[PDB]
Amino acid sequence: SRWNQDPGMPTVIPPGLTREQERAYIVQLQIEDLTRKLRTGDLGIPPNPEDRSPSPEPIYNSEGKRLNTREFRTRKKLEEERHNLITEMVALNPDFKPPAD
Amino acid sequence: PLGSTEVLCLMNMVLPEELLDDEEYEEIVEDVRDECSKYGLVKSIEIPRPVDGVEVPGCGKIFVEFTSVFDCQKAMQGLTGRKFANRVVVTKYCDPDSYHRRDFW
Repeated sequence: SRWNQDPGMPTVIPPGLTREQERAYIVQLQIEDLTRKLRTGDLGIPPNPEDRSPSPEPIYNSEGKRLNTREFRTRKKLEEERHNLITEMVALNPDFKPPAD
Repeated sequence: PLGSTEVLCLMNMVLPEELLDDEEYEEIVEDVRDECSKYGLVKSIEIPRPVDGVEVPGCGKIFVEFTSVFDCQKAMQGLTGRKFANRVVVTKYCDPDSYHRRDFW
């Protein structure tokens, strides 16, 4: 399956919100989770390499250390999605102060 | 809309990229169905997908029509705050009329 079983923003959308105000809430909320996942950082890497996609050819630096690890690749996507979401609200701002992180 | 309706909207579950593959799409469908089926007898499901670069409305959202308002209201309470592919599941109610007319939001 895909589903998940076991102090952020309320998970239910408040009562009356414009199509825009709602979009702002959900984006602001993802910005929240993405920041958390990158802080811990709690990535979404599966424990076993069975469900994982085939790995790309490994590339290394001068020390012989691999650069494109699973973790690096996955942390990239999160950083990428977070960036676009942050950038999405750049063409919105109600004078919303950028974090600059 | 104002209050509870018989249509549940799951949000922040998927990104357009995941929906391109037919194999993955069909899977996402039954996963949502089976989970909701625990409160289910659900009437229908709608997961709009590119069709890029049209960017058809409701894309990135998942709609589930329940048979009753009570059922739906119980589905949201249970599903809200959960994870989906490690993503936080956000929820709201949708106007059933809008939904039948395929005006997905």
